[PDB]
Amino acid sequence: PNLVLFYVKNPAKSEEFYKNLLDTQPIESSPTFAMFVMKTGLRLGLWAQEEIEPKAHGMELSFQVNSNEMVDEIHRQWSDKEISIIQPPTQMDFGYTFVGVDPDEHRLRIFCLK
Repeated sequence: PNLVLFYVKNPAKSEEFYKNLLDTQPIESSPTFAMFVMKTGLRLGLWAQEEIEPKAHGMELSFQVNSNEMVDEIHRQWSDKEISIIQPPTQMDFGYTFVGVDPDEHRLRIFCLK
């Protein structure tokens, strides 16, 4: 479920960098997003900076969950825990999502894919 998200200026060029670095093909690529999955299991996404909401000022630690209801449930838990939230549950083009931040402004995203 875990996914490291890097904001990138150009997903096409970033994807080539990582394909070369990792000597691995991305499992998915597009003009706006590419995803690499490590044999070890770590998942790395490269996401066009211009596509990010909330607007990007350079990465996120993200958690993929099973349904929109699970997204809402975690949102409730995080509110109860007093975790700063910078984007409430929202229908984006790729699915349903919200984002919090830690005490050092690292973004933490929960999402369920369409």
